[PDB]
Amino acid sequence: IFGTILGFLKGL
Repeated sequence: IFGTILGFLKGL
């Protein structure tokens, strides 16, 4: 993933 922090917002 390109940015776990950002992805977390949406989920996975």
